[PDB]
Amino acid sequence: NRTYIVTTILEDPYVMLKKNANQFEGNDRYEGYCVELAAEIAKHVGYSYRLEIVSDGKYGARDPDTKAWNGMVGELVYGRADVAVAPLTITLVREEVIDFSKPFMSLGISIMIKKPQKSKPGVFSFLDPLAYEIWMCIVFAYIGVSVVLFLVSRFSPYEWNEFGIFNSLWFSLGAFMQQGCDISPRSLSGRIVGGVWWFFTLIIISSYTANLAAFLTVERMVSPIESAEDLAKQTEIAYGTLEAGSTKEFFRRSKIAVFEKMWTYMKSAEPSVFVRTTEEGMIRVRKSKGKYAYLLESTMNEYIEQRKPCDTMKVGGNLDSKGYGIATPKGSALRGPVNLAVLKLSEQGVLDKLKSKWWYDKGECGSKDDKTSALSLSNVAGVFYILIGGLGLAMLVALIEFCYKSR
Amino acid sequence: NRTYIVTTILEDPYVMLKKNANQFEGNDRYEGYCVELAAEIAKHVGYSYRLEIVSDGKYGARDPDTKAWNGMVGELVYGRADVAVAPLTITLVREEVIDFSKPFMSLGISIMIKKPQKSKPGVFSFLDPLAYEIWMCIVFAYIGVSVVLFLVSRFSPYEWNEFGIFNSLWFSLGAFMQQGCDISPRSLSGRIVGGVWWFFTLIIISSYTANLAAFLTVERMVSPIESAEDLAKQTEIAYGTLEAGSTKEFFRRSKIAVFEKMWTYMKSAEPSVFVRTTEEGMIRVRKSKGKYAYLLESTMNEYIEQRKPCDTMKVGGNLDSKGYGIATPKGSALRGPVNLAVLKLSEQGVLDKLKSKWWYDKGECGSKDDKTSALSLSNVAGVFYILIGGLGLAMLVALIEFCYKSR
Amino acid sequence: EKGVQVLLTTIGAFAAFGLMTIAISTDYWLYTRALICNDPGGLTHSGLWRICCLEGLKRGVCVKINHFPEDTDYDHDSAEYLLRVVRASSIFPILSAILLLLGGVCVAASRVYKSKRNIILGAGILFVAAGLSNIIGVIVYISANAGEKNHYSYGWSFYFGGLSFILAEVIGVLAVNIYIERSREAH
Amino acid sequence: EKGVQVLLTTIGAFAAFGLMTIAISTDYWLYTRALICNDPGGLTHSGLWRICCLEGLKRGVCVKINHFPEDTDYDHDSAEYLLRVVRASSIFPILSAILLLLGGVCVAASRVYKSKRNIILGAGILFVAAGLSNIIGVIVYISANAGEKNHYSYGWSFYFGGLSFILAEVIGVLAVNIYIERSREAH
Amino acid sequence: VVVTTILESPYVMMKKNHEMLEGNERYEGYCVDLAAEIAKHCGFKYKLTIVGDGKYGARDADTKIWNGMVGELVYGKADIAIAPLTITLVREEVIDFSKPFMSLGISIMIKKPQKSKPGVFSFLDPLAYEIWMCIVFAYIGVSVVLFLVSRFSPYEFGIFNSLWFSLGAFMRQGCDISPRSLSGRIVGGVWWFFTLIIISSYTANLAAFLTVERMVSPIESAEDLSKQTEIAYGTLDSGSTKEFFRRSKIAVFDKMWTYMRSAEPSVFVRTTAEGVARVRKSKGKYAYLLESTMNEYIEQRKPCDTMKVGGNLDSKGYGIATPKGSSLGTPVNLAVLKLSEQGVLDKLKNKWWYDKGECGAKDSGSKEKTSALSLSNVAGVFYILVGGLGLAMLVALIEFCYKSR
Amino acid sequence: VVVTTILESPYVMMKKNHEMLEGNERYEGYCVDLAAEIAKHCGFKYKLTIVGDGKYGARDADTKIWNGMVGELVYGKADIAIAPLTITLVREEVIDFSKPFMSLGISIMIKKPQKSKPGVFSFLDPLAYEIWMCIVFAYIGVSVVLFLVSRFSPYEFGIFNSLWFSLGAFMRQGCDISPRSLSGRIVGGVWWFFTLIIISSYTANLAAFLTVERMVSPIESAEDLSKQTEIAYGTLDSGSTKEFFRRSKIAVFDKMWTYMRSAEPSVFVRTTAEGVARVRKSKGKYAYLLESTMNEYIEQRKPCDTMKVGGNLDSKGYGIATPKGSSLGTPVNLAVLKLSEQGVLDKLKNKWWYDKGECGAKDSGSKEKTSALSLSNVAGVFYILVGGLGLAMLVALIEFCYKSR
Ligand SMILES: O=c1[nH]c2cc(C(F)(F)F)c(N3CCOCC3)cc2n(CP(=O)(O)O)c1=O
Ligand SMILES: CCCCCCCCCCCCCCCC(=O)O
Repeated sequence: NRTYIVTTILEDPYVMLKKNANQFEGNDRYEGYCVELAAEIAKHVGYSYRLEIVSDGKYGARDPDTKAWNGMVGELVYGRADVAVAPLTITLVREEVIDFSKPFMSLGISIMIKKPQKSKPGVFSFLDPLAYEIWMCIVFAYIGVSVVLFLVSRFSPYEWNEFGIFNSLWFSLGAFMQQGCDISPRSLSGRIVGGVWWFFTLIIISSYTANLAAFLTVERMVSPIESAEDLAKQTEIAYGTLEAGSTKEFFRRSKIAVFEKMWTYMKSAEPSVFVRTTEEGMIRVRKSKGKYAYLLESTMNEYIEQRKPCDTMKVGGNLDSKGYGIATPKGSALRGPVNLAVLKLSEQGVLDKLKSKWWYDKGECGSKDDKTSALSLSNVAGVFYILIGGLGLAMLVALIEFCYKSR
Repeated sequence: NRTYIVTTILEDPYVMLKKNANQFEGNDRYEGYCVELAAEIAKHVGYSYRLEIVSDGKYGARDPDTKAWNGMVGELVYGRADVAVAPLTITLVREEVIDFSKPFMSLGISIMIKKPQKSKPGVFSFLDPLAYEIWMCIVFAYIGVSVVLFLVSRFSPYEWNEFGIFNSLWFSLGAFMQQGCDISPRSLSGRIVGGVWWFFTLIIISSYTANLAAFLTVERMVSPIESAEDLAKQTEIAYGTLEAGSTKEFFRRSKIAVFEKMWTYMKSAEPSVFVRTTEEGMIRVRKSKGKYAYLLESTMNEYIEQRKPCDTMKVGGNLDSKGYGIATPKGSALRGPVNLAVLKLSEQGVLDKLKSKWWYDKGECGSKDDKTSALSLSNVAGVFYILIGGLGLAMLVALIEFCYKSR
Repeated sequence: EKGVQVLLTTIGAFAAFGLMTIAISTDYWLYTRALICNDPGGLTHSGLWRICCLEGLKRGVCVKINHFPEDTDYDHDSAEYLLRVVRASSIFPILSAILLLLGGVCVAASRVYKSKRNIILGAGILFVAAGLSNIIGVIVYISANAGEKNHYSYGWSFYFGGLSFILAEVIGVLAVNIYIERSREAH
Repeated sequence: EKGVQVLLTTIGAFAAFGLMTIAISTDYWLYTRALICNDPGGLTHSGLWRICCLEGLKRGVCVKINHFPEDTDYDHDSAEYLLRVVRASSIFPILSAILLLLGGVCVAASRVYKSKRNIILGAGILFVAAGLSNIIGVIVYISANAGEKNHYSYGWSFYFGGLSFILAEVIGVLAVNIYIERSREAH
Repeated sequence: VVVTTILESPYVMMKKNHEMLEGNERYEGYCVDLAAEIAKHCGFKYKLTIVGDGKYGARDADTKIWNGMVGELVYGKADIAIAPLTITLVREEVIDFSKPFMSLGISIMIKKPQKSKPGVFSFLDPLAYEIWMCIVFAYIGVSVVLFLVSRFSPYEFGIFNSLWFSLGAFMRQGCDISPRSLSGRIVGGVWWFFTLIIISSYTANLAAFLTVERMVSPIESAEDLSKQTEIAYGTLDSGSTKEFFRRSKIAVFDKMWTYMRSAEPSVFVRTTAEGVARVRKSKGKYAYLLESTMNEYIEQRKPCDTMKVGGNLDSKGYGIATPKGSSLGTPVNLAVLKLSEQGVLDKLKNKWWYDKGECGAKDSGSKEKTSALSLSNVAGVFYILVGGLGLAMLVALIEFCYKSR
Repeated sequence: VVVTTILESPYVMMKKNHEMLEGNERYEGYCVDLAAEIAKHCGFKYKLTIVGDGKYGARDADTKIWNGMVGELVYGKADIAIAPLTITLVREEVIDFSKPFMSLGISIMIKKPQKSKPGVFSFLDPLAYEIWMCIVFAYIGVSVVLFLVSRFSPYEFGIFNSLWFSLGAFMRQGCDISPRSLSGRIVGGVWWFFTLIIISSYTANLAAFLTVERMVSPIESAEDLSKQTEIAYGTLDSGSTKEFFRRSKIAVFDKMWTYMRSAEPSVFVRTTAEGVARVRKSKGKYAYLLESTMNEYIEQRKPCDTMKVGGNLDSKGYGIATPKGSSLGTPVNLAVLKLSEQGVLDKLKNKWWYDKGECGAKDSGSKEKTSALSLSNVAGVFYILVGGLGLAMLVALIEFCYKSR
């Protein structure tokens, strides 16, 4: 027959001050997952609740010497608050001094990486297999071959042939494309020139095809980590963690081989992969362009993935399994009713609906959602543009040839 | 001031009966690594030795209930023999009851696989990228295209052209090889035929080149195990072990992850990878054609690799480290001198010389000893043979054409 | 000679027709292990219509092939249903045989009505079309045998069909050349 | 016109020679980071003979290139020693300039001794050979710059050499055509 | 103390050699080891007691009575339960659960993708269809431009011969005529370069396709799965999954329920083995909805041709139960958290799911000896060829008849 | 008891923070953990003690005194020595060693192979030189056969034009004339098939080369290193390795000693760091000879540009020492044997060498993003082209001058 004081913490989306904070006061000033969850819990239990924030602004913990509980756990143990509706992890030490409910969320450690963006292949990417030096030297060698052919085919007075400079250019160009023309050299000198040019073109074009094949084959065998083991084995990618937190606890006290190896690499690194705050890790992932992987709670990873900017993705399954729960003091009367309400809401789908609402519906990205490896028009666009430009230039040159011949 | 009884066991090359067993008696009837080592030890210590064999024909071991030592260890403990010059492994239990010397050989568990033979690529292996069905259907489609071209180019009376059946065959053949001929169709029907044939040839030849590239690229990325971890990760290769022996002891009592996994796979398999005897394992490796890997003592693996047949190879380093030693009873006077002699021989290189002699110099294979991936004349021999045969057939047909026209 | 050319054309037409009928109705196209007769299976010489296993107590027992051992959209599932329908019907080998028969009929009728020369042209067209139908038929047959390292081999009905194709093309060439000679003579 | 053709040939020869000499003696062929001037290195415009860094207190300081920062068989180690020797000597660009000069001399001397027409042919041959030497020179230069992701770029001496090649080939064509006209006239 | 339990692999399975020397080791599994470990901390003696019925607890409407291991606990026959019993409200109102020792949910099982039989016209795969259409458009345009240039500004090249020249250029066959004018030669040169690049690209990407195989799952979630209808949806005839879909108000699962009710024949199965079999034989046209633990277990079972996709559509937990008021409840509740923090539960999960995996790692073998191309790979081009030959014959006869009159 | 040791990583090395709470934790290493384990087994207290004279135990000829850890043990300063002390005859005549806790030997260190700079005429690599010569022979033969056939059985094809036709066929360029007779057409068709196969093979194997890197070590043993002379040897100027080569009777090591003595400049180095640096500098022209454990340690340390090759040339062991008549030798021997049987020494070896490894595993990375081909890859064909152009010019001038006479 009284109002119950519900402690809480400020952590998006669980609880966060509303935009019109000044207009509203008390419970109506806050919005989030846990305020609505507390509303539903109160309705199922039929108790009136006044919401409050933890002064320490932090989750429970015991000072080593003082042996004093801080945060929400301290508020509960010392009688300050009756209930704690918040992302309070279930742990052995806490469960001893407070009564947890059954989990309303299941989570774990998860991997956060720079999002693989839709790369633009690049106009004139069809030249990538060969360096621009090769292409330009090809052009200049073409000019030289044409000139030498014209010379060795026309200088001798006894012939004055069909191998003028223009037709020499045409023959050389057709030779490079492996498309013969109406004329072939008949002299030994012209035939030597043609032979060396032919050999050159054969080697060059086979090299182009082969290196393009290599490019595409290598792009076709690239596999993202998709897991911790893939992350662990490779050393190219640096994977960090918050310096202080249960994640470091998990990695230090981990008997499993891969997590022990991850700790070995994290402690033995320079610059320190670890970061002071989670915002630091997120910005570092975004800036480092795939060189950084951040290990953190799955829920925050999902929320961030749904926030603007949309340049971050969660990979793999959760490494470990934990759970958040509603906590009350030992000997309280609300423990059983609260646990039953949590289970009721879980079965009814209320919690899933709230998760979707506050993680996805409110999501700036707002997008839950074609690997083929077939070449697209973007891969070969430059050659189409060259074709169109050449056709236009040909029309223009025909127009010039027509204006010329006016007499 | 007496002869010392030296116990021993029969195990190649350590000790083995000489070919002329009947002619010789005493110490002279045996030959091997350990008889000469015993000779050298006696010379360095200056004691006369009578060589004998262990009746049990087995190495030391303790019966669980009886608590009786068997084999050479029993001989030493009970006073039957004074010294034990043999491949007697140094172990904790044995070292308690007998005095081992410093090792004269270092060994360990090692891998034994079917030797990678110098495969003959195969004459007419240049057709492998395409099935014989494709080749033969190509031939028949060539005939059909030639006939249809001749028809659609010559049936109309208004033309009676240059597209006879022989020239149609020639045009089609040149089209397939992407080598034009002196004639091209001028009608719509002939040009339709030529176009479809051209498309066919383009696709087919690109497919041949591409699949050959795939073949060679895949043959170029194949890596043999070269280690236990490579052996462990893959499951294609079945790797066994002797059912009874220190190898099974090592794999069962192994805290290391990879050896525990190896035991898990060995126990959980059907048919049982394990074998009763080592000859069984060797023959199984030889027959199974790379499907079997046998784990055994390094020394036996090296000896087998040097015996005829030469179809077996050792890969990787030794998994664990052990040592053979010369053993004497507790409180014996020969312990110190024997240990000093063993070390003297090791520094002088006597033991290495004996190892080389009895493992390699006597080796039937007798061969201690070029990866390029470049194509060899064996890879493209069939096309050269076709060339030579075609030239011969051409000379023969010219001869026929000459005999014809006699009038 | 014109007469011997026509004789060769007719003989080749009849030989090709006989070879193709024999190939269709002999059941020795393929040799393989099936498991329809007693893991790897039992040796059996399949055919175009029925499969006959030659190992075990079911020796000389020829059981019909079904061509539909799975579930697919009968109306229009995909190209595989059409392929299996064409393979089951075997309309292309039968069409080749029919066209060869008609070509032979036309060639024989050319002896009478000797004034008309387009008969030989029709015969050549029929022979060439028969060859094309044969090619489609063999491509369908080979494609439809693909399950998805079992050794297999081909028998003498297969190679009889191949001979039929070759002779059909040969006699088509001969008929076209005959028509050309006739037309030139009338000029 | 013959006169203007000869004038263009001579002007082009002199322009190509000037461009090539300037390219050889300017030190703006390559822009890159070297670390010879203050990990990645300091911006510097290298050349054909000396390298000049433009960052730090060593501004405007041009230090000679060595072309031998390792140990190799001086007599005959491998093709790399020959490549580095050719790159250091730069005999091919110099040869192109020399041949262009000789071709211009021959063209000018053709005005006198106008009876002799093989002078223009020799000039054209010299121009074409000069172009070929230029091509070899640039290939050597580019190959010898390969260390074994450092951004680099080319300057105006490089492109001056390219212009020299183009003009040399052009004037070779003109000289050959002039010789052809002369020979035809005498016929 | 006696620990109730149920027979369900890998939680309980008869020991390999239980027939001889059964002792207490006649039963082995994940939950047996878990019971041992927790009773270690609790400090009690435990003897396994599989309830005679194989049913997980449930309550009868008319009788209002509890049957199963829950009945064993509530009625005093048993002192503790260790079997995988999901935490739900109705069972919690009568007994006290512990904190979950594994968390799970509903998941999708699909047949592992395999190399499908190549289709006719798979020779076009290395290039996208838009490239092919643009190639055709470029052929038409280049032929037309060459024709116009040759007619307006001549120096032979009609539209027919222009098309022939362009086609021969694209197929690397040359031609009997080549342009003589600068404009026509520009057209020819750019066309030649285009053909070179395009054909090299085709060959290169075909090599890529043929040297590394890359199989992609048709479905990677439940949304994508629900949108399409080519694949059918399976749920056991009676279970918590089916009831979850029945009661669900989330849009996607409402759609899934609508589909499953309407779809014919019955997508439901009477047993899990039936669902896995339907998945394994339906050649990738069946997707079974089940629990994540069973799916993961099966993924390492022979013939090893099925896999789990996506995440989990619900959240559930397995919790070791005790009868209400027992002294064991608190110690076991603390024990589960102790094991979770230490890593014992993870160790057992790996032990009974991944270790003893009849399968291997994510890739036991890769880059297998590539197979020779088969006629089925290039049959479409044969069909195209023969059709073109027939069309040529028909066109020739048509011209013959028209020119006769 | 005080355990003598010595400073040589990774066996003894100063702790990350040794000034703070130095205690017994100022030192860390493999030997430290080993001493802990064997003191636990022997039930004794141990306090570490570095040796005053760094030199490993040795005995001066004139003085006849032992200087080092051996001196510490024999003269009562210390009871036991847990350090990488090699077992030797002279060193055992005064102290009692244990059974080896690691076995090692002389081994070869080489610079890690890396992509070498492409050489001119590397465009010929995909095909063996024998194929190229047979191609030339086939060109000559086919041209000659075509000439003979055309001359003897004409239906244009002289030797010159026959060679031109064959060359144009091999380059996929076509010719201005084609054979008209059956024999010439047989020759042409077979040559065409040959060219098709050969050029497809060249392109395919080049794609293979450029897709996957496959580096091969120049040497894989001492014998291979013994026969050739291109690579230079190397040992510490004073040590057991140099003596082993000096006193050896095995032929291979006798040859090695001959080379090492004769070769100028001196191959010997003063320190092992000097040897590793010289290996890292010579870009694959230096091979160092050292103890296997140090070689592996270095191979697993950055910059990670060295490897061990081949098997160990000798056999040696490291053993815990103890003075004659003491009481610790007998228990420590059984201790090391027990640790070896259990797997402890293997665990520590893996944990100090492989784990704690700055470098990666054997397959650290693969499938490197392929690079565009560079002019240096195809420069030889440019040189060939320019040389052919010059030769053509020279030939033309020669003809012109000849006709001028
Ligand atoms: O007992 C001995 N133990 C030794 C141990 C090591 C190491 F194992 F690294 F600790 C080393 N070297 C130090 C670095 O360069 C290579 C090896 C030398 C040792 N020596 C001198 P050696 O007589 O020349 O062998 C001894 O005498
Ligand atoms: C990249 C080089 C291409 C440049 C093409 C430009 C066209 C030049 C054509 C010049 C022809 C003039 C001479 C006609 C024939 C002759 O007199 O010998």
